[PDB]
Amino acid sequence: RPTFYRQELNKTIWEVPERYQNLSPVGSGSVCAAFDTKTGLRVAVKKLSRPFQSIIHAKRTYRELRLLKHMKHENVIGLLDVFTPARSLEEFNDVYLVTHLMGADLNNILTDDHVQFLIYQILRGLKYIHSADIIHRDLKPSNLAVNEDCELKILDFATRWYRAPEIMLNWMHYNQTVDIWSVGCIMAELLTGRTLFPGTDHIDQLKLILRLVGTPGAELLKKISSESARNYIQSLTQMPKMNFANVFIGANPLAVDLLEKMLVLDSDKRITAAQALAHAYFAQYHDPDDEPVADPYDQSFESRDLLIDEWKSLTYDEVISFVPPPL
Ligand SMILES: CC(=O)N1CCN(c2ccc(-c3nc(NCCc4ccccc4)c4ccc(N)cc4n3)cc2)CC1
Repeated sequence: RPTFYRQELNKTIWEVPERYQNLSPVGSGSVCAAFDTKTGLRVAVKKLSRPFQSIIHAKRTYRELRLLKHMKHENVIGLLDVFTPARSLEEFNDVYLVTHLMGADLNNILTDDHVQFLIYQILRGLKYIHSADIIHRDLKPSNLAVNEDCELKILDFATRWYRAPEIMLNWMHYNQTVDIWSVGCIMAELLTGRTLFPGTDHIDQLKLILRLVGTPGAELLKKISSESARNYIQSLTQMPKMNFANVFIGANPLAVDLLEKMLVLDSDKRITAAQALAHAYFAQYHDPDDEPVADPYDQSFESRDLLIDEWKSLTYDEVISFVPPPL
């Protein structure tokens, strides 16, 4: 067991191993930048807020730790460390997660060669995440961290602007390509400097999407199980799919083509992350021998209904069994 030291930061007491120095608040649970004396690198230390106050929080804490412990990929945030000051399960109340400090998010931060490299890395990270049967579900520029030489990592598994239309419309059985929709929205915004679909609410959001991609055809309508959803669709004035070359004028034609394959209303026909990596737009980065998949991820706990102290004990287990990665 390491030696801890305590301090007050903003309104919170932080108790962390002496390993971590120079704690400096970055955001509010709450995050501090720190200096990792073991590695010489800067890290982000997140202190979770009320991690076990309810069943829902307890399961969410467990879920976040399990996910972070699983991710081992250059384009996905991974867990450098996890610790608690508690010496036993009985006094276990606080959880700290340690990750690489990334420079800035993509919302803060383009040339076509920069868009190529950034979207390539997102898709590389998504191929990995999707191969574990994990769906990010909330991809957006603020969930994409980039450092100064344009290396990107996905973290944190308006919001609505990047959300797949089948999620807006409340479909229960959506697939992993909801994330590809988000990548398409992000890529469009990097190419044009403008939010693709800046809807004011959920109905406006769908109206903006349908203006670009067109109203569903009969091929899509015959797969829609909801009578109300089918009628809503067939009630709107049919819009033709717009020609993407017209909308994204002057963009690299290969980028227009990939956007056409990502921003498809029918998610059965939307391109996958693995397929997108092989698209000609990424010709100078694509390496099928260096786009790895993930180990299988046991998601069975999602279907379980447990007590607060049970989720809490399972989380404690995962803290104790954590093995730091090689330096
Ligand atoms: C609880 C409740 O009120 N519900 C009403 C809506 N509802 C619903 C909504 C969408 C779909 C749905 N959508 C797709 N895509 C959304 C299409 C779309 C079209 C216009 C505007 C927004 C989304 C699909 C795509 C492929 C596929 N194989 C099946 C698809 N299936 C299914 C059920 C069921 C739940």
